[PDB]
Amino acid sequence: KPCDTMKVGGNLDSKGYGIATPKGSSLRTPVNLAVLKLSEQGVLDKLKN
Amino acid sequence: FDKMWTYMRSAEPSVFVRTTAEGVARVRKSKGKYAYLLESTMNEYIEQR
Repeated sequence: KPCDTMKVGGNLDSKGYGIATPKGSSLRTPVNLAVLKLSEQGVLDKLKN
Repeated sequence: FDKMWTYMRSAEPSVFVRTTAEGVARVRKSKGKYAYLLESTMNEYIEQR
């Protein structure tokens, strides 16, 4: 609300949001695998909805 | 054609159809607000129907 705005036209580009870690972080591999697990189990679609 | 693809791939709702018949019906029911890209053979056949 107040529902007074509107998205017009197609997207100007295509890209993605990613979980970011400092270059060389110990968490990089587990968090990359977790995002793929959450993707494959449908969690990311449920959370957007 | 690249400009047309850029538009079609991002158009909402989708401008793509599951079957030729679906595209033909969308043209027939859209009062000229929907044009369908299809093979000349199918186009020529439907033109005689």
